Amino acid sequence: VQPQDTVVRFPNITNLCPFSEVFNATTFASVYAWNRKRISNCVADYSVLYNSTSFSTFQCYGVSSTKLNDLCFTNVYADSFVVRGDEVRQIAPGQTGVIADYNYKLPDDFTGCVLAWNSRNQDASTSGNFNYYYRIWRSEKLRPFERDIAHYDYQVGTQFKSSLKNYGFYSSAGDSHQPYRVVVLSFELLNAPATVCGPKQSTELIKNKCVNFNFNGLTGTGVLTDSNKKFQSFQQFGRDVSDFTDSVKDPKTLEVLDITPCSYGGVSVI
Amino acid sequence: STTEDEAKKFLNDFNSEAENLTYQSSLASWDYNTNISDENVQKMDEAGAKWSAFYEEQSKIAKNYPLEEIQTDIVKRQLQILQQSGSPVLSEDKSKRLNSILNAMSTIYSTGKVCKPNNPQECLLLEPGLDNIMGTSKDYHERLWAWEGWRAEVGKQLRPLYEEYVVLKNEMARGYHYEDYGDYWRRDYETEESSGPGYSRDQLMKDVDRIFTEIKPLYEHLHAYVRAKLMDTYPLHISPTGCLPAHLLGDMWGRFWTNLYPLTVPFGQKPNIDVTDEMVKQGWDANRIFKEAEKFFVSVGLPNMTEGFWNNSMLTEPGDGRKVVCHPTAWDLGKGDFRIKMCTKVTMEDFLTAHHEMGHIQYDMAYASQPYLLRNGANEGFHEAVGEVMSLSVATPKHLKTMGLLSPDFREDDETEINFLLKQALNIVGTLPFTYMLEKWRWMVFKGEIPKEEWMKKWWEMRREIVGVVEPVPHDETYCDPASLFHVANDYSFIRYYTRTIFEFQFHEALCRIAQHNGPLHKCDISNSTDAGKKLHQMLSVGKSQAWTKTLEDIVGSRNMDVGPLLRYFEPLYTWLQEQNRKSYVGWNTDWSPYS
Ligand SMILES: *[C@@H]1O[C@H](CO)[C@@H](O[C@@H]2O[C@H](CO)[C@@H](O)[C@H](O)[C@H]2NC(C)=O)[C@H](O)[C@H]1NC(C)=O
Repeated sequence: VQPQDTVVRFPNITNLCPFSEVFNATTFASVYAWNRKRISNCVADYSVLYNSTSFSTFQCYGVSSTKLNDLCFTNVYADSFVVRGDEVRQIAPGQTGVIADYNYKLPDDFTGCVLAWNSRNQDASTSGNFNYYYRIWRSEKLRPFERDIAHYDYQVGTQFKSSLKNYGFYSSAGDSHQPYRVVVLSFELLNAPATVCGPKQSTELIKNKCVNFNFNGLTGTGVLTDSNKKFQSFQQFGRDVSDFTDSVKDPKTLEVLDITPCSYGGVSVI
Repeated sequence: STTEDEAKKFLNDFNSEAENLTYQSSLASWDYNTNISDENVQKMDEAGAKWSAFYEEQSKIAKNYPLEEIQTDIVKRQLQILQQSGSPVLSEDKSKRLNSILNAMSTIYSTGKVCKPNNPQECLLLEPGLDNIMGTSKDYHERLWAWEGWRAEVGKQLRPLYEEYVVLKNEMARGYHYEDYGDYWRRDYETEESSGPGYSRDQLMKDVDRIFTEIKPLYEHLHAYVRAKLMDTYPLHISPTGCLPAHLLGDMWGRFWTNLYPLTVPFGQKPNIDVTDEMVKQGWDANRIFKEAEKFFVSVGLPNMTEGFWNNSMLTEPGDGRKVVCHPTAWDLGKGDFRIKMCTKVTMEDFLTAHHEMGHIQYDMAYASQPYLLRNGANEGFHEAVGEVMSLSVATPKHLKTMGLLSPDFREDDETEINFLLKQALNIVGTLPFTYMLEKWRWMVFKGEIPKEEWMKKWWEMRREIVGVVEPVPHDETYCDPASLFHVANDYSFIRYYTRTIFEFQFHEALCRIAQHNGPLHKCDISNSTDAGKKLHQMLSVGKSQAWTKTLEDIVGSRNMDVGPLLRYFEPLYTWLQEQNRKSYVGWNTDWSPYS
């Protein structure tokens, strides 16, 4: 039974997400004091980004870059900082090194992508821009999303040096030593009503028919029927005894719809 | 915390501040060498004083971590580099005196002049008054005047200082736990292989003597051929079965016999391979020279030059009114900044110099990943050897034929090969005995085999035996003929050129075997060979992180210095020399002298 129609539903959100205030900020923080901005209750238009060829790195794990505009998340976290050109590589799950041990970290199940671009023309001076710092050593590697903002001193041999060190960004340095602005987006999975979604428009509901449904990112094929199940305010999807999604809550009309297979029993074609 | 743990923390902090101070010192040096001014020299000195003070302070602390407790070779090699130097042992009076002795020896060499017998007011400085005479003059007595005058005014003045220099230098080396100053110089080739006994400085001496014994036949035949040509040039002054006078070697000291090519040319009718006129005709400039060098390096798979290299380098002499140092130099400032400061002109010599200097930037763009301390050629020779191999690959007539610089109608017959090989021998084979003998004399002086009462006697006996060269006039212990050379008067090692030639020809043979080149070894180009480029990049990437013996085994298949590739390169020249030396005499007598 081929789906005869497509049903796409999104919550009634009109505000555009403030991505411009992060990617175009006048000042960026250092790695040891990376700035996190919470994004919620807005429509995420990712065409402002991918279309720009400015980004040198755009690697999303757990989600597809081309399917970002079609997904919905509870919250999106925007983290921004400045590192070296040869060090942008350490911004990835499972990676170890100076960034990923004492001043930043991404978990093994990280969902989201980092965006990095060359900022020499803004953060590199002829005499050297020494307003960006990095932390060579901390006692223990850092939990993944921990921030170390303390100014403490560490011991090398018999000399007491400072944990934080100047990056030294020059305009005559190689791309491996040039400054890079890194912005990442952390996607929180659906445990509450979706607040960040794409710019797509909600479609009309079609019941009792085999159609392709897309409820806040949940894509599948089935027949939508009225459901007697009562969902909690924080519940969006229902699962049967076999851990299969059999009921979904409509984000626009706040009603519960049962999901059934389009065919029952074995079907043979002659 | 293990000693290794503390060593890693110390080395990390060291690389952080070291990259910071070095880049700034390199920036100051670049500004001064590109803009000559008292203000710039002031900045350079301040940057260098800061770097030297920091390096000394860090070297003193690095001795807190014994190399034994260290397990990782990388950390152990960094700690060895820091602990070897960075802390003088001479007393304050002795340190000041040494500095004064060194500065005086440099001043005398720079201001040294030889004034004519008839006209005391007419005088000639080494550059280029005296050097032109040795390089071009063919008047036996004029070259004798220049040679003896340079010795009398320079050696005699440096004689009392050089004696004191040896006493102070040996003392500093002993404070570094070495036998003498020569032993301290040989520490570069010392390695600690984990699979068994490695390389020692005494092994370096054994290898250089054995390699000289192996080069002696080819050098003996080249010496005989040059002696016959000089008998044609200077009659009534050369003995058919004797040594060659020192002042007739085309140079103040006869380090290179290149200037004797006009007299010793095998076939004068056949010309050279100069393409300067073709370079000028096609409107070539420095930009095209360096772009063609980049095309050559990118063909074997080496990375392209960085945009900062093209935007920050001095590839031409500035015309705005800025005085510059015109000597070619490839720069590695740090932080990925690679530049070349060179007075590029439209000539074949500048083309090959551009390839050689770009060969330096290509070895530096590989070891860059290595820590700062290990960012250096495996040994003093490996680096220069890499540049020379590049120059050899690009100078082949076939390669110039591809570029359009050489006409396709040119034919490579045997006579042209003999001329090119003889010129290469005059610049390469004619230098090995001189370098080996000079370094052996310096080693024996530092150790104590030759007392000052016998410095000139042994120097002239060793020169007659090893180099086959006799002094035109008798010299007493008031002379310091070795000190008349820049390297000896300015405290520089000299065996690096010997090892550079050996390693260069070993690399050439290895990469030519990889490039599947069939034919003479001197007609080999590694262009468009990704396998040869891959093994070369593997050789350049390690830097000083591993023993140079292993690197050599990885690239050429052998871990021992070998002159076999060098002899195979000059095999046609050796055959032609043996053909020309049937009626002549091969060898020399150490009894004949021009003044007896
Ligand atoms: C590298 O050397 C430079 C030398 O100028 C250092 O730059 C200064 O850093 C201090 C650190 O607080 C600043 O207060 C100064 O204003 C900087 N100088 C200038 C001219 O801006 C730099 O700290 C050094 N970096 C490292 C790694 O030690």
